[PDB]
Amino acid sequence: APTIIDLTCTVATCTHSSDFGGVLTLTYKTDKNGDCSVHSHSNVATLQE
Amino acid sequence: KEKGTALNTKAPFGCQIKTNPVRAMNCAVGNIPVSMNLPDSAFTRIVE
Repeated sequence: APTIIDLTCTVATCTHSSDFGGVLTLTYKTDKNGDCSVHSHSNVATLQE
Repeated sequence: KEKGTALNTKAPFGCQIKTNPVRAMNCAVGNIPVSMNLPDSAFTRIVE
């Protein structure tokens, strides 16, 4: 699996609606391209994928 | 002979008088309120 260091999160827009209504952007630094498993550790927000 | 003046050359706000039917065209004053109603096909989803 690729390594990810220096990870920062920014939020572009938010709207507490029933559908998926917020956009999150991750800035990072990696050595090679691949796949990661995103997750949220609290039930306040639910990811889409 | 002695009618004196007119309105075409005296109207305020620079708006042209015409005739048949009488009207004052392009006559700048005031504000126009607009009330709209839009369908959901006009917007775009956030995702794209």
